[PDB]
Amino acid sequence: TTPEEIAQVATISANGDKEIGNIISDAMKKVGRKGVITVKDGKTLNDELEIIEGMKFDRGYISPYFINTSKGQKCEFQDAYVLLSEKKISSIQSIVPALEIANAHRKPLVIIAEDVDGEALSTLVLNRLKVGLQVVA
Amino acid sequence: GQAFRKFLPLFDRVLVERSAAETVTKGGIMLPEKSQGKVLQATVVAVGSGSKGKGGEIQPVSVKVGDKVLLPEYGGTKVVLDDKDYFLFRDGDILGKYVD
Repeated sequence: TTPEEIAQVATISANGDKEIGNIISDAMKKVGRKGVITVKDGKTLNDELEIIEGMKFDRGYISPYFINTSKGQKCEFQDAYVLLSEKKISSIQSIVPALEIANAHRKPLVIIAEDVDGEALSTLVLNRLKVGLQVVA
Repeated sequence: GQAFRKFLPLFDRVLVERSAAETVTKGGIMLPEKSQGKVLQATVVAVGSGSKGKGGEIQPVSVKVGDKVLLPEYGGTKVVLDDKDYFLFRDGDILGKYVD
């Protein structure tokens, strides 16, 4: 009934390690008791807990020219439009109208798709570098 | 027949200049240069004397110099005039003209 018992169970099960019990009780307090907790290798001397909120997936950008944050080499926007595609985007006419909605409302656009092929990629990078339209694939 | 910058086409061949390729859309999105494609709208800049369908009579070309026409996708001959690109088509190959 209490997270103190959760910490006690995780401490007893980890050969009396109180720090492991605390770092598991904190994880269960943050992501929920019936939540996803994954043990991973660490490159430091001490353990750490990383809470991933929202929708994070292990896919990078198609083109490195979409970077607008120089400090972390990241691509960051606020209040961005999202265009999702089941199939691969290759043609000019399949990506231009979404760019018209992005440009008319002056909102950033992130296009999550299977892949972005040469014509659409050329359009996106050329619009990003020439006029200043904010867009990432 | 009429000549454009000292070039008179022979028989029913006409010489046209393709229109400028579309670089930007209406809402401001610009297009890559490669994906612009071949422009199918052109302006006739030179006309020939016309092919002789029957002996003793010369049939002139339908189009005239200064007419906006719609070219076919295939059939043109490349002509380099004053370091500029022009295309020689037959009189019958032109799909139609824009009347205004």
